[PDB]
Amino acid sequence: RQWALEDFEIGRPLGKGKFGNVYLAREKQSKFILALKVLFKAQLEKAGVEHQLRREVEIQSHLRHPNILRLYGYFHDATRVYLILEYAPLGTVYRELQKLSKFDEQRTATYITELANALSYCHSKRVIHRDIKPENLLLGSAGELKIADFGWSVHTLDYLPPEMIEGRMHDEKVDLWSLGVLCYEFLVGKPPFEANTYQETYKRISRVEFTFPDFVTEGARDLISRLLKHNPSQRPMLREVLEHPWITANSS
Ligand SMILES: CCN(Cc1cc(Nc2nc(C)cn3c(-c4cn[nH]c4)cnc23)sn1)C(C)(C)CO
Repeated sequence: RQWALEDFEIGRPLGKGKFGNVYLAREKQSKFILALKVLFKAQLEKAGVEHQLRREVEIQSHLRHPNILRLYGYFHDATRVYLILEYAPLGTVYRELQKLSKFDEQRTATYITELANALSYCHSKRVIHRDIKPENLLLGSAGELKIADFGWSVHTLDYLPPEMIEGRMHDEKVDLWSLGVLCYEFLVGKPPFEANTYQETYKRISRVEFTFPDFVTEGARDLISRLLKHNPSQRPMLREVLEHPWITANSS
């Protein structure tokens, strides 16, 4: 399908940022409700993101999993690039965190397992996300977690492992670190290496400097400590995470 802007009715902006915005849209003929990511050619060229755009297109159109946000197609005009995406009705895990302050162990272990299954799928197809964070985690109508924004995927520093921040060689174990950061943030309400400056955060990540509040459970402390390892090869496999006692006891 060729696809033009005239085929869609644009609704409210779902999210705003650099490069463009994501809108709720409806295809005119089918009445199909979707998410329309409107990216400006001006900012894409003046940053060299053209490759990352192709990677999001290629990866998300070819990946098919219930915990991964679908990409149905794309189009462009003189000014903009339009990505036709699956719409996630229950919004971002980021927004849910702000509202709830922090999550219980049941919600956390459910989200971590859903993320691990999707990441296991990506990793079997040699796809590494590298940008796993609450803003990129979306919720379906049954409250199921879905990974979006595969732009930074290849085959703030808050969620980045020491390998990436230090500019070293990296692999699938990057997403394992990010999962450990997410697990802590879901339970605490703030990421483990948060600091008021980039220089401070960088320092905390490279040295793996984090502490647990009293309310953090032994099993949760255990899982997080296994994921948050400076050494990439020391981080467990996704199946070891899915087999973790704290995960099997609290997940759904
Ligand atoms: C207006 C009340 N809401 C609905 C809602 C639904 C949203 N859906 C989406 N939000 C954002 C940013 C991005 N989205 C994509 C996407 C990301 N990358 N590529 C595609 C896909 N679906 C969304 S936001 N709020 C509540 C009740 C969930 C709370 O807020």
